[PDB]
This record gives sequence, C-alpha cells and structure tokens, in this order.
Amino acid sequence: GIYGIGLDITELKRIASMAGRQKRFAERILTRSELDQYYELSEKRKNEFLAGRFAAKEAFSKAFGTGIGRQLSFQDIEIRKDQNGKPYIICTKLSPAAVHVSITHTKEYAAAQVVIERL
Amino acid sequence: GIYGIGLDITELKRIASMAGRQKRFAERILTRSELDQYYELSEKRKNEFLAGRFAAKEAFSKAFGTGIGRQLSFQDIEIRKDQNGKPYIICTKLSPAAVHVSITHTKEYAAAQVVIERL
Amino acid sequence: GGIYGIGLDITELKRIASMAGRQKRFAERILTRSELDQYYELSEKRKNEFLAGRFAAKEAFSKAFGTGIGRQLSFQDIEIRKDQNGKPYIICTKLSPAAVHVSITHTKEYAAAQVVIER
Ligand SMILES: [Cl-]
Ligand SMILES: [Cl-]
Ligand SMILES: [Cl-]
Ligand SMILES: [Cl-]
Ligand SMILES: [Cl-]
Ligand SMILES: [Cl-]
Ligand SMILES: [Cl-]
Ligand SMILES: [Cl-]
Ligand SMILES: [Cl-]
Ligand SMILES: [Cl-]
Ligand SMILES: [Cl-]
Ligand code: NA
Ligand code: NA
Ligand code: NA
Ligand code: NA
Ligand code: NA
Repeated sequence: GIYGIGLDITELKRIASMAGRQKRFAERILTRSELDQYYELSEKRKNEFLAGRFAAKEAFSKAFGTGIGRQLSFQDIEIRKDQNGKPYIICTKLSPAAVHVSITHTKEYAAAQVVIERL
Repeated sequence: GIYGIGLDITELKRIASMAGRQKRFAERILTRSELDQYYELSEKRKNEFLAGRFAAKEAFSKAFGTGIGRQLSFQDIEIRKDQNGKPYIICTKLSPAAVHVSITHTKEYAAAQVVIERL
Repeated sequence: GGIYGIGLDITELKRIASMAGRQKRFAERILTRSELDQYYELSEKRKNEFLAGRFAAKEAFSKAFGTGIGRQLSFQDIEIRKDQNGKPYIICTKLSPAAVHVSITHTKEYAAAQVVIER
C-alpha cells in the first residue's frame, strides 16, 4: 500500500535568502552529482535548480515521515532525470521502485510531492 | 488501491480575512482539541495553524469525494501529530490506516494533500 | 497493482492570461472540443480560471504519464470532464485501461493540480 506522502512549496526568494546568508547552504542540500550540474548554471538557474531540489527532498522527507534530521539527510537523497526528462529519486534508505516524485515551478515558487509505497 | 486524492492551497491573507469577517470561524473549522491548541498560539501562529488545518481538511474532503457539507463536516476531521511530528488524520468515517496527509507552508500560503486508499 | 506515476503542477493565472493574449488560439491549443464548449460559456475572468485549471491538470497528468507534453503526449490526448456534481475527472484513451485520479485547486493568483495514475 502507501507508506507515506509528502508535499512542499518553497519560495525562491527564501532560497536566495537562506543561501547567501551562510556560505555552505547549496553544498549541504545537494549531492556531489547534483553540485556538478549546479556549478554549470547561471545565477538565475542556480536558484531555480536549488529550489527544486530543496522542495523535492523536503517532500521526500515528509513522505518518509521524519523530515530532515538525525534519521535522514539531504545527502541521503538524490534527484535525477530519466531519458524522458522525468525526475526520480534514489535514496540509500529504500528501493527506488517504491518512490514517486513530481516537481513543478512558477516564477516565484518551486514545489514537489512524493509518494512512497510499501513493497 | 487508491480511492481518492485531494490537493488544496490556501492564501493566508484570505483566511485572516474570513476570520475577521466571520463569527466563530476558527470554531467552525477546528475540532475541540484543535481549538484548545489554537487558543494558546500568538496571533501570527494562529493564522498559520488555522490555514494549515483548513487546507488539510479541504484536501481530505476532496479525496473523500463529498467535499465539505452535508455528508462531511470540518468537525468530522481532526489532524494530529505523531512522535516524529508527522501529521495524520483521524476521521471515523474510515480507517486511519487508509489515510495519508502532508502539509506545507510558505510565508503567504498553506497547502496540503491527502491520499485515501481502499483497504 | 501499484502506482505508475504522479504529477504536480502550479500555474500562475497571470501567465496564462499573458499567453492567451499574445498568442493565437492558445485556449484552442490546450482544450478539446468539449472543454471549449464549457470555456466559451464563461465570463472573461472565469475563462482564465477555467483555462488555468485545465492547463494545470493536463500538465500534472503529463508529468504522471512520465513524458510531459510533447511528441509522446498532446494536450489534446487529455480531457478533463465533470461528473454529476461538477467535479473533475480525467479521460485519456491513450492510457492503458488504468485508473486515473486528479485534484484541482485554486487561489486568487494560482491554479494547481495533482494526478496519480495507477497501473
Ligand atoms: Cl518557503
Ligand atoms: Cl540526472
Ligand atoms: Cl515531474
Ligand atoms: Cl509566480
Ligand atoms: Cl480522486
Ligand atoms: Cl485561497
Ligand atoms: Cl471533549
Ligand atoms: Cl507532512
Ligand atoms: Cl510566500
Ligand atoms: Cl506558471
Ligand atoms: Cl478523479
Ligand atoms: Na555536500
Ligand atoms: Na484555495
Ligand atoms: Na515552504
Ligand atoms: Na508552472
Ligand atoms: Na478527484
């Protein structure tokens, strides 16, 4: 059946606020593979990419039922796109077959939802 | 399998407007237990809490298929938090095990989604 | 059983208006003949809300389908119909005999939708 579901909406402006006000924010949210892509983007695209990843990982953590913390790190979750451009999640704590995700954007927001199934 | 799904996004300012214009708005949306929690919150927190509950119950009513009205009241739905802080719904019209919810917020919005499974 | 894919979309009403104004028969491109009949019956404001909602639903469906809108799936391959209570449901014959669930929501400035396709 369904193990859990998660939804997150993130304001891009906030991601810009949290980002600069640190100096380690993007690197804490993104994995090595994600960072490789992130560093090639323009300032504008970087914010959209980071906001999208942040939302997807937050949604995943909610579906997981614990949120980000001691039981689950942003580094434990990686978003990729298949050959059709569809995002999917790989998480070292469960089978990718049990996970579904969707990501969307508007000028000012990034949002994502995740559904985890019990196999 | 899946019986129904529901999504809702609610503008905090609209909630605050209705709460100011309407008599007993919080009392109409919240159960006794939620009201007890609501009344211990600051003015700002109250609006966020209320908007989140409203979004969650709206989402639930859409998944249930009846919407809020004669067949289902806001009073028939209660959101609780487990030991990890994860929200879950209690509605005696169905088993708690068949329901899954997720709630999110931004500065100006509250949003929620629900998935009800057939057991 | 099991979930085939999920999709989420948030669309800015102002952007739909911006696209509908500067473009050809934008509404005609997004909507099927039956949706158009419903569309033409609405006021200027309602048309924008209706179009944004249907657009969000088709985008969300395209994301659950896993390809997005394009060569593999057209806006015209997806139809949002209304049941006896005026609530939306999706018909996509291009989709194997699977079950499709959809939920649409609105705020003053946005339209949003989510879809779950079960295999
Ligand atoms: Cl946010
Ligand atoms: Cl990738
Ligand atoms: Cl997606
Ligand atoms: Cl926007
Ligand atoms: Cl549904
Ligand atoms: Cl609203
Ligand atoms: Cl009591
Ligand atoms: Cl949640
Ligand atoms: Cl906001
Ligand atoms: Cl948009
Ligand atoms: Cl439906
Ligand atoms: Na890192
Ligand atoms: Na709303
Ligand atoms: Na947020
Ligand atoms: Na959008
Ligand atoms: Na529905």
